[PDB]
Amino acid sequence: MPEEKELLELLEELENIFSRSPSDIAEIVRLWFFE
Amino acid sequence: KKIDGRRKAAVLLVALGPEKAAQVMKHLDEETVEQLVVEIANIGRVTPEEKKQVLEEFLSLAKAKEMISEGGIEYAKKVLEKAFGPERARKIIER
Repeated sequence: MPEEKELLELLEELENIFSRSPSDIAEIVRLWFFE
Repeated sequence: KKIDGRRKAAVLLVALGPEKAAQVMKHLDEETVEQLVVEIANIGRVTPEEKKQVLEEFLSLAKAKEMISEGGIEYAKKVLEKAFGPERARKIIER
C-alpha cells in the first residue's frame, strides 16, 4: 500500500502524458515492440 | 526482471485500460495493431514489479524529448529517498 501509493503516482504521470499526446505513447509502443 | 520489448508494450497498454489503449492504437497501422492485440491476449498475469518497471522506463523515455529547466531539487529528493530512505538521505547531504 506504500508500494501501491507509488503505483498510483506512476499511473498519474502516465495519465497526464496521455491527455497531452497519445501519439507520444504510440511512439514508445513502436520502439518497444519492434525490438 | 528482464522483460522482452513486446511484453513491455503489452503491459503498458493493459495499464492504460481499454478506452485509452484503443486511442493510442489508432496511431499505429493495422498490421502493428494485430500483432499487439495478440501479445495483449496472451499476456497472462502481470506482476506488480513488471508493471512498475514498465511504467518507470516508459516515463523516462517519454520525457527524453522534453527540455528541462530546473526542478532539480525535487528530482534529487526523489532519487535520494528511493536510494537510501529519507532518514539516511538527510545525513548524506550533511545534517
